[PDB]
Amino acid sequence: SNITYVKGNILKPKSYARILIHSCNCNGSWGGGIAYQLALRYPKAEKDYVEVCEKYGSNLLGKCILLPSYENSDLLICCLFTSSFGGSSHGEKQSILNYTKLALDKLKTFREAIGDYLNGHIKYPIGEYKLEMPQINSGIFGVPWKETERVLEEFSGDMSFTVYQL
Ligand SMILES: Nc1ncnc2c1ncn2[C@@H]1O[C@H](COP(=O)(O)OP(=O)(O)OC[C@H]2O[C@@H](O)[C@H](O)[C@@H]2O)[C@@H](O)[C@H]1O
Repeated sequence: SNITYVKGNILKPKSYARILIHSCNCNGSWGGGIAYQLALRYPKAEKDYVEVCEKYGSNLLGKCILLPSYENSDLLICCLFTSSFGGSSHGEKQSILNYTKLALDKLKTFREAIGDYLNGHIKYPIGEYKLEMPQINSGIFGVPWKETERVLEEFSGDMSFTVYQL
């Protein structure tokens, strides 16, 4: 009910403000998949992500951080920390699903009021940003999308998501 599916590339530019949500490891590696593409296009955001990983490490599991893209004042990046390591070393799919839930709940709480890096680089009220994501967890982390979907649909009534399908 709160999910809208779009087929297309989430990184094609849009004219409206949005938060790009994606699933992250705590090892400072935007190393593959969508994270690699964000690293190529938003290197200052990658720097912030790496600094947060250096400061907190796997203590970040279940949290999210909102980062400026810096290249586009219409785009913020929301990192959901759902696994200690990336690539083949990722956590158990049950763990990733539960940290996704916990991280999205912190984002929900923030919008209703994570934002330390936004100070000075957020253009609009946080509620004005659309929440968009690829099919997170379903690639390098291997979690069947339908399981993450149930996590997304639990936030029905508080948050609406646009999910890009390639
Ligand atoms: N521009 C893109 N646009 C839309 N969808 C995309 C795009 N790039 C990838 N996708 C799709 O997004 C889904 C998830 O992408 P992954 O990168 O594999 O993310 P995830 O499964 O959640 O694993 C996260 C892990 O990999 C890295 O992204 C990250 O560093 C983390 O360690 C896959 O179906 C993938 O094909």
